Amino acid sequence: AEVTQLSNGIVVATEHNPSAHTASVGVVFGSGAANENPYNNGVSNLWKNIFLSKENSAVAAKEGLALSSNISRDFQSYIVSSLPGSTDKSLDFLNQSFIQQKANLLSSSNFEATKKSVLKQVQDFEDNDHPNRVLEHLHSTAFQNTPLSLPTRGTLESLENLVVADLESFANNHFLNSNAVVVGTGNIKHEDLVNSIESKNLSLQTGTKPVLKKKAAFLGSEVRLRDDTLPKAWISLAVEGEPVNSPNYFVAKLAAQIFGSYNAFEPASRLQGIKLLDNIQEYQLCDNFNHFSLSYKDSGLWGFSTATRNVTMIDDLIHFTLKQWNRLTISVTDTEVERAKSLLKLQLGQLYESGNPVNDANLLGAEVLIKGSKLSLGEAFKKIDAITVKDVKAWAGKRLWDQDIAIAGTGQIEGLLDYMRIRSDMSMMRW
Amino acid sequence: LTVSARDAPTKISTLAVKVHGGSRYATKDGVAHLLNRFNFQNTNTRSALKLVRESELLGGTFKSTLDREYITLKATFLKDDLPYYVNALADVLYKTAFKPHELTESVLPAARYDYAVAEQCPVKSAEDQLYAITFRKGLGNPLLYDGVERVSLQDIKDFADKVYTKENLEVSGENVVEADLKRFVDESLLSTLPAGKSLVSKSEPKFFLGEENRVRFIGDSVAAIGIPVNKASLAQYEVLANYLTSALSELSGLISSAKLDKFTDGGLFTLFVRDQDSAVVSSNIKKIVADLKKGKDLSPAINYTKLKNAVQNESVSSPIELNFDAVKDFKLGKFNYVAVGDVSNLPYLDEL
Amino acid sequence: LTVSARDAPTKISTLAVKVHGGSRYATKDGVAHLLNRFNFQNTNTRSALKLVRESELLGGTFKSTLDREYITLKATFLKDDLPYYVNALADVLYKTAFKPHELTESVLPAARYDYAVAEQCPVKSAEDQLYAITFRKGLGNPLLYDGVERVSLQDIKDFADKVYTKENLEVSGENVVEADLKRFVDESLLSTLPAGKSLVSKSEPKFFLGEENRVRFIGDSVAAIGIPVNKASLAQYEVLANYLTSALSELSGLISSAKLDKFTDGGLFTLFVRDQDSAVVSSNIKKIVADLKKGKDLSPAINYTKLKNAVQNESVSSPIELNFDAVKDFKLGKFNYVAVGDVSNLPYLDEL
Amino acid sequence: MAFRKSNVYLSLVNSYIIDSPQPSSINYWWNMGSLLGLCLVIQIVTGIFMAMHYS
Amino acid sequence: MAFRKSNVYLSLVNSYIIDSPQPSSINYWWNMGSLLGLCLVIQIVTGIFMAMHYS
Amino acid sequence: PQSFTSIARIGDYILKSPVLSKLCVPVANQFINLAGYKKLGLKFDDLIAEENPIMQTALRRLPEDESYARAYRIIRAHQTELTHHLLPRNEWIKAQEDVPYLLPYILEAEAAAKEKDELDNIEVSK
Amino acid sequence: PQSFTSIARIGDYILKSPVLSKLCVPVANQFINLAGYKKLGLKFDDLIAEENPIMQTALRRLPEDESYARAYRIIRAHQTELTHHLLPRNEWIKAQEDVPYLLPYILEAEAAAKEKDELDNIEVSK
Ligand SMILES: CCCCCCCCCCC(=O)OC[C@H](COP(=O)(O)OC[C@H](O)COP(=O)(O)OC[C@@H](COC(=O)CC)OC(=O)CCC)OC(=O)CCCCCCCC
Ligand SMILES: CCCCCCCCCCC(=O)OC[C@H](COP(=O)(O)OC[C@H](O)COP(=O)(O)OC[C@@H](COC(=O)CC)OC(=O)CCC)OC(=O)CCCCCCCC
Ligand code: HEM
Ligand code: HEM
Ligand SMILES: CCCCCCCCCCCCCCC(=O)OCCCOP(=O)(O)OC[C@@H](O)COP(=O)(O)OCCCOC(C)=O
Ligand SMILES: CCCCCCCCCCCCCCC(=O)O[C@H](COC(=O)CCCCCCCCCCCC)COP(=O)(O)O
Ligand SMILES: CCCCCCCCCCCCCCC(=O)O[C@H](COC(=O)CCCCCCCCCCCC)COP(=O)(O)O
Ligand SMILES: CCCCCCCCCCCCCCCCCC(=O)O[C@H](COC(=O)CCCCCC)COP(=O)(O)OCCN
Ligand SMILES: CCCCCCCCCCCCCCCCCC(=O)O[C@H](COC(=O)CCCCCC)COP(=O)(O)OCCN
Ligand SMILES: CCCCCCCCCCCO[C@@H]1O[C@H](CO)[C@@H](O[C@H]2O[C@H](CO)[C@@H](O)[C@H](O)[C@H]2O)[C@H](O)[C@H]1O
Repeated sequence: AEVTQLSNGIVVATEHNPSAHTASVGVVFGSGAANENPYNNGVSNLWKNIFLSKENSAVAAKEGLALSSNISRDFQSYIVSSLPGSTDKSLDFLNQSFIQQKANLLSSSNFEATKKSVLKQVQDFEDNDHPNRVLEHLHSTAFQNTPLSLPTRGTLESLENLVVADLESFANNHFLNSNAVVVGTGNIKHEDLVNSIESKNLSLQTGTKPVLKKKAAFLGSEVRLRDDTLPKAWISLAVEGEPVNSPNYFVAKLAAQIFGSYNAFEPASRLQGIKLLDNIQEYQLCDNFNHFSLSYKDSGLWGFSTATRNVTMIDDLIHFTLKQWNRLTISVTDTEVERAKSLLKLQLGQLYESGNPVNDANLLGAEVLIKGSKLSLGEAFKKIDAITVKDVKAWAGKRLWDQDIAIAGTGQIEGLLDYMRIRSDMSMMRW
Repeated sequence: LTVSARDAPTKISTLAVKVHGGSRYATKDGVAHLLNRFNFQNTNTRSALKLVRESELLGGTFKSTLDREYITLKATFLKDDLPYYVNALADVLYKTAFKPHELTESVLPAARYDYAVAEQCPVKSAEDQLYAITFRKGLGNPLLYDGVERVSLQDIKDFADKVYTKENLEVSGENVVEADLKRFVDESLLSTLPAGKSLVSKSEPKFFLGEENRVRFIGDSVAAIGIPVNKASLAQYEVLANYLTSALSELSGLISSAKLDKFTDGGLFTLFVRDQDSAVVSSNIKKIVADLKKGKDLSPAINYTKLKNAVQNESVSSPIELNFDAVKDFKLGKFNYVAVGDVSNLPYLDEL
Repeated sequence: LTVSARDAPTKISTLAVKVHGGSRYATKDGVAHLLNRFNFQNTNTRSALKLVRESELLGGTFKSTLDREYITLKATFLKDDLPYYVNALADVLYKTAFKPHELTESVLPAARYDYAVAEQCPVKSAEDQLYAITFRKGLGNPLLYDGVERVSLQDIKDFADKVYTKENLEVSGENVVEADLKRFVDESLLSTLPAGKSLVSKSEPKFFLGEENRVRFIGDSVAAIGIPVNKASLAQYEVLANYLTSALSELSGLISSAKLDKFTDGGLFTLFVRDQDSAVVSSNIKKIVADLKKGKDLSPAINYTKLKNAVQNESVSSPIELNFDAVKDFKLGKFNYVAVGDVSNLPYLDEL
Repeated sequence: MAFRKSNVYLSLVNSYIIDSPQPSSINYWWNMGSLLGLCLVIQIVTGIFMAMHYS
Repeated sequence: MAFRKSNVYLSLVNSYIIDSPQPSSINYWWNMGSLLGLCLVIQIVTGIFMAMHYS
Repeated sequence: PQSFTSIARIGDYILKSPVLSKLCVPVANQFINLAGYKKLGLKFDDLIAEENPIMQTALRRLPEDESYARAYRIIRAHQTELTHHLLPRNEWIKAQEDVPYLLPYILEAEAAAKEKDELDNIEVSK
Repeated sequence: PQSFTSIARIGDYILKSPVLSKLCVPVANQFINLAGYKKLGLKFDDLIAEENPIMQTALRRLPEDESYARAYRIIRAHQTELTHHLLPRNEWIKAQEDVPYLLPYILEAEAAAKEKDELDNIEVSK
């Protein structure tokens, strides 16, 4: 159990998994939505879709290859999956997609058709995916006029104004060697991959460095998208959280696990050791909720999202939740912290020990881009077990107690009270 | 009482107790679903509440899944806690309380939730329909409980007796040491369970062809075709499903979904065309059928399907298909058809 | 513009304006139902409220009825007030306001009610199904509006334009002096209506046989059979319907309902078996079909049918009268079948 | 629900002076009512205390 | 609805004194509360009228 | 209190009279501009007191698109009012946009209510 | 507010002891007969104050047929009380009929509630 990483101009990172019956090879760039501007916003999502374009997918399918691409805020990935014995065929495809060619996919017919498809996907997301649309607006308001505020899929306005030149322009500025990491996961040998890459010459294409921008900043604020025609109220609320590599990265995740997630329709979900559940189940304040600790390069967001049909009691839902958060600073119990440790280990285990090579490729690539390595699950578990009640209290005392919040909501949110009533609940009266 | 387990130096492990008690074996419409929902409720010695609270403390979660073939009780947890989870799953099969209040307060409401969700998805209704007209009683049984046929507490208990037997289940473990798993299973109440019969049928199921059923529904329209497939003919249908949903086929952009449901005694190929506009569904389905009837070469999709069939690593008792290296051509013969939605403006089987 | 009437020395008279705009002619699912519900709402010169208050003081009521073939506007009043009702009915066809608020506030809710009432009656569900699988698009159109196919205000107005024409309606009167009726009809706006074209098909409708549809439903189970009949075979199915429902048949206690729906271009014979117990429905339908395949002598039911057919008749537009004398035997050939309810435990067309 | 809403007495206080939905645009002229309540309290309290010494 | 239920003031009267659902079996001991209300009224009224002549 | 049927009757009479129209309309135009509701982004019909059956009937019948638009103007007007400012000149409602969008719904509701009252109190002359 | 779990624990201890049983049961029998609830057509379990979460859970779980019967006994008892009479002797609840039909539902709810409270306050000994 270990992760190897070598360099020679191109940084190669692999993670051999014997129990895997497939392999994934790809490139992860250290640039995402947070590297775009308001006007070209969605250009990365455009790249993802042309990579997954029918023409390109057909070539890959003929060789028994499957394509994957993920657009995030800090990173961007392009992965090719195949049987363990066809790892060579994956690299040949990857070489043709970035090095050998970089304008064949950008033909008028392919660009227009792809652009038309993403425009449809984004319009759909905006009209129908309320919980995710609300979470995207949380980022938009929390980090407004800052890089982290840009939605990963882009916006309809900027998307429809995008032309091939914008794609090429972005590719030239970000699809660079110094901003990339070739990853290999599943059944793969570090030596085989590093030698197959080193097999080809390609050395002249490099040297260039990506563009620099402004620093992400949190701003207490809110964006309300009331829609009385929707059957529920969907809201996300959060404070400034922890960036990746923060000394409190795990404490923040443990705190989120204390309140966790809930589904009113699942019998076992209603039996969880979460004190908040005693307050919200009596009058059934919501259908579901999920606490999170989103971490990025420059900042993060700690809070929760919830959906409810109880439109006349939203004030109680928010009040009880925030009152529980108050407890992290003054009265969180030893048992609550212990329960959270166990569940945090379980979530981390399921995230990192998945049987999916593409998931591992994304995780490996993203982590080696930020810290030049991937923290072992063993060392993560040890940090988690070391977290104390005092640690949680010190963290909440600086991050939660009487701190600004960002709020986003859509649907029947008339019952969601004004900003100050919510903001006041971030603390309690004391003597 | 089969026991298998693949090991790994991981920190997380999964345990699965697969019981041949899916909807195909349901004595009454929906009983398999209700039993699935009863799993993890109170046992004679431990309440559902204590199970959840205890499992959270040591770091583990439980779930019971229902499909046409099985009722799978799964546990995901920290590796070293294996014995606890083996006994927990065993206690469910051997001694669930089955209290009347649990049926009314938790089971029925949860099953209503599942139905309500599925009820709004026309493709799931179309799939249920496809199974019903192609197989009828048995494999064609409804997956979920919709209450058309009343199911009592006793019916649920009777089905548990009929399905929870040593000969009707397989224990599987991932990232688990087989030696220990076998030892723990032998010490658990699993071995104390009665050794009934394996409900698995060896012979091929009776099927029907050229069948059609139409269902009015408010929402998206769906036209679907179902084809019963032989045990030996299932490899060519697997490649067909992947081919039809890949960039290798010109009609992939016309189909919402296509797949092959595989069982030990055969399978069912299903293809769905879904859209809010009935005219679009009509044109798409007509084009798909006409194209498939003309036939096509599935050879180019061989290496691709091999990769896709392999991405199912989580499955332990997976049906091996070395038959891939023999598939080439496909020509659409007889099939079954179901229209759901704006039925008055959807094609009839006669027109295809 | 056919105008006929039968007089009598009574206090009460009835007036009907039969329009060939029933569900069989519905352009979109439920539009005939919606138009039927729109009748007697506001006209351009008189509100629905004034019409009601005015006719109450006079001593009369209005009603609009819908069936597979007609949309019938009927008035029942005190004899001497005939001209008022002639003009009232004429105003409806010529100048109903069709205000958007009337659709939302009165028409849609009223149609929603009609649907909910029928929705809980499985034989009516089975009957719609029988008409659907036998004739499809034409006479197979759903009787009521259920919302699967969106129907706008404009669609309703379009249907009115299509069906409210002089060549497409017949005016009837009972206990009314014909001479005066014709005069009032000519003076009314009924004569100013566009002389369109009769929608009545003179040829025989396309039909299907050996078709079946199964519908899951909570409540009583129902097994029904539908048989398309020619204009010539009409009389034999009339006596059959009455025979199977009379004390002359030893299977009348096994059937819930049996009838022959007569149209100018043919008809549909329907037989329904209904019960809360699906086992009873199964037994009965299987026996009914077995005995009908064995052949039956309908001769003894001839005089009974002449009596029953005579009582059923009242409208001045009844089908083929003298045709009964030649009926003799009957043997069930091909037919259509529908199962509604506990479908998983109901017979299939196969075993019939 | 919150105690201010469930309690029989506090629910009145809550409906009248805590959660009462007010039009966002009411101006300072809408402050006179609270002033009248204050006046009544001032009068009754000073009056009672003076009554103790009045003949 | 009836005015006694619709009107803002009458509704309270109706709620407490007219439509108030009473257990069918309460005996005469449950009449003391109304008597206490009567007593308070008697005291306040006689008191005020006497206050007019008191120093 | 004064019905819109009555306001229209008097108003139409002034409008259809070349003499009165030339004498009254200019005064009315200045009255409206001095009113200042358009400076808050409002149309006159947005100003009608709605707490009565006629107006509730009218507002319920108002098509969705216009209803959403009215909601926005009212909300924006409240926000502008509470800040003690007027909207920027370019956001003011133009005279061409100050249309009686609700009036026809109001007149229809009033006519129906008037007829119901008449029918409820009709006398029979035997 | 003494729990039924506590009551049963003490009572069972008395019933299981031949000495205490022969000494207490007779006095208890006399106490019950003097209580007179059976003369109003009531069973002891009908007398339990129900305005608490445990009792509401118990009553909700009580099977329908028994719930309807309990309802009748309560109504009939109120009617008899207001008329200041006792029921006819033949309608009195017989000793054999004075069964603890609700007790098992009550004990079950109390046990579950007790466990939840213990689990909500569990301490972890590392
Ligand atoms: C007199 C003996 C009885 C004593 C009782 C006194 C109680 C006060 C009565 C006065 C009153 O009700 O006036 C209301 C009138 C309406 O105002 P508006 O809602 O449109 O305000 C918008 C404001 O800028 C928001 O502004 P903001 O809230 O930010 O601060 C407002 C202002 C409020 O001052 C007051 O307390 C009221 C005068 O504070 C200041 O900036 C003052 C700096 C020293 O306020 C005004 O704007 C004044 C207009 C002339 C009224 C003259 C009074 C006739 C006698
Ligand atoms: C000085 C300050 C007090 C002055 C005002 C006090 C007035 C009321 C106080 C007495 C009281 O509340 O006693 C209630 C007690 C309960 O009775 P229950 O509900 O079980 O009745 C069934 C009844 O036959 C229904 O009978 P029914 O309604 O048909 O008529 C009842 C009777 C009522 O009389 C009264 O005024 C009430 C006491 O009318 C008559 O027929 C009497 C003919 C002269 O009635 C009794 O049986 C009295 C028990 C004596 C204890 C008194 C102790 C006081 C120190
Ligand atoms: C609605 C509230 C009240 C109003 C409007 C009111 C008004 C007045 C006025 C105008 C005077 C004459 C003040 C002067 O010129 O010296 C006065 C005097 C007095 N009031 Fe009140 N009053 C109120 C309530 C009360 C109450 C509740 C008491 C209780 C006994 C009270 C006790 C007195 C006394 C003792 C005086 C005489 C001393 C003095 O002149 O200030 N008042 N009140
Ligand atoms: C709950 C209400 C009241 C109670 C319990 C109460 C009680 C009493 C008592 C026990 C006395 C002495 C009676 C005696 O032995 O002579 C008294 C006297 C008096 N009370 Fe009250 N009282 C009440 C309300 C009032 C009110 C509201 C006033 C209004 C000012 C008032 C004015 C007087 C006066 C003037 C006297 C002196 C004359 C007398 O002795 O009767 N009382 N009260
Ligand atoms: C800015 C100022 C701040 C300074 C603070 C000092 C000012 C004090 C604030 C508290 C003011 C409350 C005054 C209103 C009041 O007591 O009347 C309540 C009438 C109840 O009527 P409702 O609002 O329709 O409520 C609901 C009730 O009608 C339902 O009936 P039920 O369940 O029987 O409950 C009934 C109340 C009964 O009491 C009365 C007398 O009404
Ligand atoms: C009879 C009625 C007449 C008066 C009408 C006017 C109403 C004014 C009442 C003021 C109550 C303010 C409470 C604030 C609160 O609870 O928020 C508390 C905070 O309170 C404070 O910080 C103290 C502010 C000082 C209050 C000044 C007292 C006013 C002097 C009395 C004048 C009236 C005689 C919750 O605060 P948080 O939202 O940040 O968590
Ligand atoms: C604050 C004081 C507390 C006292 C509580 C006592 C409550 C009794 C109040 C009596 C109101 C009766 C109203 C009946 C009614 O409206 O029904 C009216 C009929 O009223 C009558 O016939 C008159 C009855 C005369 C009762 C005398 C009143 C006694 C005054 C002394 C009470 C001092 C407190 C409707 O009757 P109907 O239902 O047959 O159509
Ligand atoms: C002219 C005035 C007429 C009065 C109009 C009524 C206006 C109400 C305004 C009063 C504000 C004061 C409320 C404080 C009390 C709230 C706490 C409470 O009710 O706790 C109570 C207990 O209260 C007591 O024991 C004494 C209350 C005496 C209050 C005397 C001022 C708890 O009540 P709980 O809601 O928890 O329900 C109990 C479970 N069955
Ligand atoms: C602690 C203080 C006392 C607590 C207050 C609550 C108890 C109130 C009991 C008083 C009984 C008296 C009620 C009579 C008033 C009912 C009629 C009414 O409200 O008509 C009112 C008009 O009232 C007035 O103009 C003056 C009322 C002054 C009353 C002075 C005592 C009509 O109101 P309306 O309900 O018809 O509103 C129309 C809804 N479409
Ligand atoms: C009405 C007659 C006159 C009475 C006297 C006036 C009353 C004054 C009360 C003053 C302060 O009461 C005090 O208020 C502050 C908020 O301002 C509370 O603070 C609370 O919220 C603030 C945020 O706004 C947090 O920073 C703080 O950590 C938290 O404890 C504090 O815990 C409470 O103790």
